[PDB]
Amino acid sequence: RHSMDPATFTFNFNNEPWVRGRHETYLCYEVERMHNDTWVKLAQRRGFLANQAKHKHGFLEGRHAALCFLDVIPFWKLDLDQDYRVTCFTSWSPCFSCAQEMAKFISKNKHVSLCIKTARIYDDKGRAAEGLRTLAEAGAKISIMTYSEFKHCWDTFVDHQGAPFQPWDGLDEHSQDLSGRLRAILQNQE
DNA sequence: AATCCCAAA
Ligand SMILES: [Zn+2]
Repeated sequence: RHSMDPATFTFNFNNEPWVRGRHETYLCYEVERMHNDTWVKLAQRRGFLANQAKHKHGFLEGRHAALCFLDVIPFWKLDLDQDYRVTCFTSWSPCFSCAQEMAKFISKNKHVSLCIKTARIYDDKGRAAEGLRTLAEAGAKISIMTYSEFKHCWDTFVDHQGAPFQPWDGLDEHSQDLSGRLRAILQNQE
């Protein structure tokens, strides 16, 4: 569908750090090109997707959202001569294995600056922290989604039918708590 | 300390 279901958005992008029940991953993405020394939004290079769930017919092994995203980039046929900025708004941050695959991609495509903005930090059974450091080392800009970024995704990716963004309880405090943990992860303190 | 986990009951 063209726009995300609002209940799906609200459920999946809730940023209570230790909340239960989020066993899917959603990813919104947008692309900019550097032109006349400023980033310009590519209107048709944006969208959203979810993970291919384990046991889904036609993909019984599943496919994480980040991988599904890297899968669409070649079809953009990005000019190998231009600089691009690709921003992903992820409900869960990348697992170790998908962090490594994203790090390989930006190592191989130096004309792409990747920004990952995540609602929640995915622990990956203690393995994600080193994955995120490795992704940052490769040049990705990783941050915790804030109020204005949730609102941006509501306004521009969600099928809101005119309804304004309604922040959930604790959004800012959750964002700030996650930002401290992300900094600790990226500084190798966690 | 552990919480939490692109599910599994
Ligand atoms: Zn993954």
